Amino acid sequence: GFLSGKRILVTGVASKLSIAYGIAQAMHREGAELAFTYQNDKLKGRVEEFAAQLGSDIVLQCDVAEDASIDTMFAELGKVWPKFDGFVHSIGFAPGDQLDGDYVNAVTREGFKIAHDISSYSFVAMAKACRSMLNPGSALLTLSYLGAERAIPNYNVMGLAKASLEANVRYMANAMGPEGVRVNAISAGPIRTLAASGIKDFRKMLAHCEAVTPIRRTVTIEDVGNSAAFLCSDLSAGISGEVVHVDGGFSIAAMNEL
Amino acid sequence: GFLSGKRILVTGVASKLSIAYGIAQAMHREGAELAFTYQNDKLKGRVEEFAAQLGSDIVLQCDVAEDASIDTMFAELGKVWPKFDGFVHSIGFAPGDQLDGDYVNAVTREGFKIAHDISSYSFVAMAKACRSMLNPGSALLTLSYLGAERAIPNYNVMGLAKASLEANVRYMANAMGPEGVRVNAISAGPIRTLAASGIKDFRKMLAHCEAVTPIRRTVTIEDVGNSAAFLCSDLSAGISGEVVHVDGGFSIAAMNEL
Amino acid sequence: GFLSGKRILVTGVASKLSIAYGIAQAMHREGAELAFTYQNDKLKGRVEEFAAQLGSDIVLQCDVAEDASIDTMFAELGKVWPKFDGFVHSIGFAPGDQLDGDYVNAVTREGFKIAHDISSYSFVAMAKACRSMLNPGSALLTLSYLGAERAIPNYNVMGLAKASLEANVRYMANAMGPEGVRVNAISAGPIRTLAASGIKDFRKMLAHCEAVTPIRRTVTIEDVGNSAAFLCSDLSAGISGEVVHVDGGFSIAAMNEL
Amino acid sequence: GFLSGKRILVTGVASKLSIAYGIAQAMHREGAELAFTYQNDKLKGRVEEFAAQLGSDIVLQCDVAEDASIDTMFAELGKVWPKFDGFVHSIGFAPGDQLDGDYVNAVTREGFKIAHDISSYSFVAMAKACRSMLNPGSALLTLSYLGAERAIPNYNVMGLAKASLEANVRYMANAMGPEGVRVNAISAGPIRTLAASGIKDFRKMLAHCEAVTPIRRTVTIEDVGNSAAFLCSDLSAGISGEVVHVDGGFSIAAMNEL
Ligand SMILES: NC(=O)c1ccc[n+]([C@@H]2O[C@H](COP(=O)([O-])OP(=O)(O)OC[C@H]3O[C@@H](n4cnc5c(N)ncnc54)[C@H](O)[C@@H]3O)[C@@H](O)[C@H]2O)c1
Ligand SMILES: NC(=O)c1ccc[n+]([C@@H]2O[C@H](COP(=O)([O-])OP(=O)(O)OC[C@H]3O[C@@H](n4cnc5c(N)ncnc54)[C@H](O)[C@@H]3O)[C@@H](O)[C@H]2O)c1
Ligand SMILES: NC(=O)c1ccc[n+]([C@@H]2O[C@H](COP(=O)([O-])OP(=O)(O)OC[C@H]3O[C@@H](n4cnc5c(N)ncnc54)[C@H](O)[C@@H]3O)[C@@H](O)[C@H]2O)c1
Ligand SMILES: NC(=O)c1ccc[n+]([C@@H]2O[C@H](COP(=O)([O-])OP(=O)(O)OC[C@H]3O[C@@H](n4cnc5c(N)ncnc54)[C@H](O)[C@@H]3O)[C@@H](O)[C@H]2O)c1
Ligand SMILES: Oc1cc(Cl)ccc1Oc1ccc(Cl)cc1Cl
Ligand SMILES: Oc1cc(Cl)ccc1Oc1ccc(Cl)cc1Cl
Ligand SMILES: Oc1cc(Cl)ccc1Oc1ccc(Cl)cc1Cl
Ligand SMILES: Oc1cc(Cl)ccc1Oc1ccc(Cl)cc1Cl
Ligand SMILES: OC[C@H]1O[C@@H](O)[C@H](O)[C@@H](O)[C@@H]1O
Ligand SMILES: OC[C@H]1O[C@@H](O)[C@H](O)[C@@H](O)[C@@H]1O
Ligand SMILES: OC[C@H]1O[C@H](O)[C@@H](O)[C@@H](O)[C@@H]1O
Ligand SMILES: OC[C@H]1O[C@H](O)[C@@H](O)[C@@H](O)[C@@H]1O
Repeated sequence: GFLSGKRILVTGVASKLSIAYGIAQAMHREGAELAFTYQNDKLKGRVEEFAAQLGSDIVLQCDVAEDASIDTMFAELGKVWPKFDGFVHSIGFAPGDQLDGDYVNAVTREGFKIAHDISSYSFVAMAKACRSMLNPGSALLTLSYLGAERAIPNYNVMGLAKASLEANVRYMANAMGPEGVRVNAISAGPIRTLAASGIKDFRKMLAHCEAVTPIRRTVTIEDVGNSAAFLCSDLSAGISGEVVHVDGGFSIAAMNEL
Repeated sequence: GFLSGKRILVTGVASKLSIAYGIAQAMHREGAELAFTYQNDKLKGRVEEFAAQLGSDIVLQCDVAEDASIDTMFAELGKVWPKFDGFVHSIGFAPGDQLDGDYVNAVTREGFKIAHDISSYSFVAMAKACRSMLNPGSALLTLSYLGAERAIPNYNVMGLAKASLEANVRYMANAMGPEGVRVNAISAGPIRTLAASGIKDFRKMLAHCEAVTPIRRTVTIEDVGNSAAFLCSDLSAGISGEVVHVDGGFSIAAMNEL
Repeated sequence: GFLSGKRILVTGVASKLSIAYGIAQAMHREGAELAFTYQNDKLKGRVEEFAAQLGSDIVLQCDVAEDASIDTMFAELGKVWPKFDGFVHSIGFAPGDQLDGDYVNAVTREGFKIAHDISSYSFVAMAKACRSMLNPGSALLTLSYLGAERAIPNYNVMGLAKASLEANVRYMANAMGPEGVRVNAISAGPIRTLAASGIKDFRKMLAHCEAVTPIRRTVTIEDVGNSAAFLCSDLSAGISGEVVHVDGGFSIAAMNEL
Repeated sequence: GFLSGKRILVTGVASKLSIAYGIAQAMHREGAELAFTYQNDKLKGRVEEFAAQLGSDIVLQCDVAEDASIDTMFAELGKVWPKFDGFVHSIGFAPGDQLDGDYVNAVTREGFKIAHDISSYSFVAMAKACRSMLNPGSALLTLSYLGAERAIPNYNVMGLAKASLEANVRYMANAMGPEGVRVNAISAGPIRTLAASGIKDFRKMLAHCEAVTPIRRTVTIEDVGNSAAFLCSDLSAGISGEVVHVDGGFSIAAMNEL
């Protein structure tokens, strides 16, 4: 496959519906060697089993709210992969009260702080902690959404955190390019995942998107996985600092409705 | 003038070089009644005297890091202006260590937190506190920079913070529009101010911009003031959620240096 | 008013609903001296009567499909205005067969040629013909639509031509800036005009926009007129090469229909 | 390879430096069956040789200035490929006088007409003539440049033609999606080709981009070829109507090395 010879670290696998699970299956199909992280001890056994099905035994705990957890994880990874070729950042969060109802009434100083810290700062916190372990030709990838570029009802402060994340992709690509590292994002269309159930009226989003999207269907974790595999491979060597829309054309149309 | 009958609150005046100083003078010239805030006691003297030159005696303390400070300021303002027509948010900050050299090496979890809290959350924190005091026809305005959109050397985490602020403008305009309030920003070109001196090699950015901007000069606080007066008047009733470039055309050209 | 001392030429007045009529009214209210053009003799009478109400007796025929007609019109304008301060370009056309049904089936080579010649090339053709009659501080303005940025049903080849016009605004601002000229556009929301009746199902666009636009109403020729007067005045001296959205925020939101 | 089982038509091979040459070599490596077009009889011999080296003997004349030439080509293709899976459009032209010096002085009505007809209309002319020959899952691709988005010295009216082409990509994707066809573009960074050598001072554009691009090199036809192969394969099933930047990050940075 087109990822033979690469070693990639994958975050955010919580279940078989996760975008990260889809990305991991596609990368394994194309020949990558993989390593996995897990947020807390309730996820340990599920992730160890997923990793074994994909030929890996490298499974390490990591909570991105804590600098010490990130550092400890990369020091343990270093025992088996002293050098490696990049990582997939598939992590997002905001307190549940932030994501329902009018935006100005729901947002709070603490909710804004947590959303930006876990969904945007954590991407660069990981790069800082593994910078000297990355080979030339490495690639980093994160996942964003259209709520960074447009106001969407109920998405609320997560749209501000994703806008900071997309800027993070550009500043990171500009800083690390000279040493041979690329950094990009995929802006995915709506997909039913565990976290998806926390967005007020996510079921109407899905139905609507299917009706007015140019390809006339919502995208899958297999479509997102194949694009993620391409963006972390040497086939995408000419692409850096980019946000790639993997939403079936939804954002480039208007008023398809009638 | 075109602001006759309007009452507008202006934050951020720190010297006569300040962008907020040029916005206040243009708003006074067009007939508005004004009110001013000051960050701390070191700036109190100067702001009281500037307010007086523009015929105002409403000058109140406000540090937007604190929810209590914002609430107290608006309760005092409510004694003389029970209802009013909007405000100008001209406030930004990040720790000095964040703005020099490689972005991945300089950024820290706490530097990111402060930059986003003061430069982006504070705009929506003021709106929450005064929402029921705004008349039909009101307008809110904030100030952004091209670093939100492109990676610029040394601007570093302030670029991410400005990206979060421009998304804030979109989400606020969508939430407040139905009750009759508009929300926009000006993306200003580089101007020599007190805060500008904190950006490593600011003087070089300024020199480069003068030579390649289409109008062949950098913009002034008078240019920004006149556009701010327009965006807070009824003349701009058809504009909301927009980021307007007031940089002489710098962002729309490439390779004029050749 | 803020246009006192300026001489501006206005094209495109067809009737009292025209966007150009709202622009002329707003500039007359702000003190400008005006001059007008008319496409054919069937409009001659009306335009002479519209000009007379606004204090003008400068009414000249001009068909922008022909280089000779533009040159003759500016040579006649030169007898009373050898020097002037800019013009408003409010002209668009595509053959009727282009604007109904599937885009790929409807577009033709000649259909495409005419739409781009009249809606985009004519703006720069008028600039070439009066470049040495413009005073320092002059401003040019044109009108665009969201169809340049997004695929909209039935707008079809006009969307490609507006995309070409918006690039034209950037290339003209970059070339003419150094001698003292600014060039910009307004991207207006849908408004009921004579030309508007040529778009298949225009009445549905109108009602849809009214319900999901942040300000909850469609924009008027007075809203567009006031923004146009600002953009051709010295108040907007810091703005060039820009496309300003005057659509009540419609373009920055998504999925507002609940 | 990932294009096994697909049949793709390739336009635009002029020499071994051509972007379409790199695209052909990469699609052949990934298992596609190919067919080629040549503009006129001065190119026939060399394109026949290049095709033979990639195992193809399907080589047909096509000048996209003429509807009859495009129709005859698709009728001849139909004798060996009744159905096929998409095409690559790598074609552009404007008269040489258009690309030298100040844009407003150089552009003419005829120059503008030819630029838009050959660089933008031709993409949709080809789609109209082969629409009933495309299998479900087909993909169409064109090549654009940052001149569409920003004003660049000397590129002049080509920048307006590329803005029209990018809008053409959106309108094509929206019309053809429901029947199973995707349409995208690659916005490539500068590459030394025969056509590139017609732009005044191309040597300087190339050197400047090399120094300030985040990856600190200019892109190759192999980089572009690999991204083109992915975009015409089922690996990119979730992407349509998109303009993918393959310029090493050049467009997302500003003021590097200053
Ligand atoms: N599902 C969609 O429609 C969609 C669309 C666009 C983007 N996204 C984004 O894609 C990413 C993946 O989300 P998903 O939809 O796969 O949901 P998911 O619930 O399957 O995955 C979210 C993951 O975030 C991880 N996470 C949260 N906080 C963490 C912390 N402090 N430390 C370490 N890990 C933490 C969780 O463990 C979980 O595995 C997110 O960034 C999300 O915003 C989702
Ligand atoms: N100067 C430029 O070139 C430029 C260009 C684009 C945008 N901007 C932006 O314009 C705005 C104004 O900056 P300026 O250039 O006029 O500089 P300035 O130093 O004159 O003003 C900065 C203002 O921020 C205020 N401030 C900081 N922290 C605060 C806090 N916790 N509470 C209350 N007030 C606080 C200071 O008191 C000061 O009045 C900022 O948002 C800045 O990012 C400046
Ligand atoms: N009405 C809308 O919703 C809307 C929204 C956005 C942009 N626009 C644009 O605004 C401009 C003004 O249109 P309007 O809506 O006021 O319509 P209108 O029908 O009132 O005006 C169109 C004008 O085009 C002029 N025109 C056409 N061909 C010409 C030629 N060859 N030479 C000289 N003049 C010619 C006509 O004479 C007429 O005055 C157009 O560019 C249109 O695309 C309209
Ligand atoms: N080289 C670059 O830096 C660059 C960067 C971005 C985009 N592009 C674009 O890539 C495409 C390919 O150009 P290239 O750089 O590989 O140059 P090239 O000179 O190798 O190829 C140009 C091709 O255009 C074809 N062509 C011109 N007029 C035609 C007509 N009437 N009918 C049929 N074919 C015609 C020629 O035959 C030639 O094969 C163009 O669309 C160009 O604008 C090139
Ligand atoms: O970003 C998302 C976008 C969509 Cl459409 C659906 C789910 C998303 O992902 C999240 C949303 C909210 C929270 Cl609390 C956590 C995550 Cl991971
Ligand atoms: O955003 C700015 C952009 C420019 Cl070009 C110049 C000054 C700016 O303003 C700031 C920059 C840094 C800090 Cl710490 C605080 C502020 Cl107010
Ligand atoms: O561009 C427009 C956009 C809208 Cl929403 C409504 C009217 C428009 O203006 C035109 C539309 C079609 C033709 Cl043939 C001529 C013109 Cl002036
Ligand atoms: O579009 C291009 C962009 C670049 Cl940077 C280099 C080459 C390009 O290709 C062309 C340039 C001018 C003309 Cl007349 C025709 C073509 Cl094909
Ligand atoms: O500990 C409670 C919460 O804190 C956050 O830092 C984690 O990102 C989140 O996933 C968890 O629900
Ligand atoms: O003369 C017929 C047509 O020609 C076009 O050039 C004009 O723009 C249009 O208004 C008229 O209908
Ligand atoms: O104490 C340091 C700082 O904290 C504040 O929140 C900032 O806005 C800055 O102006 C102040 O100096
Ligand atoms: O013959 C002059 C020109 O006409 C064509 O339409 C072009 O595309 C170009 O390559 C040819 O040189």
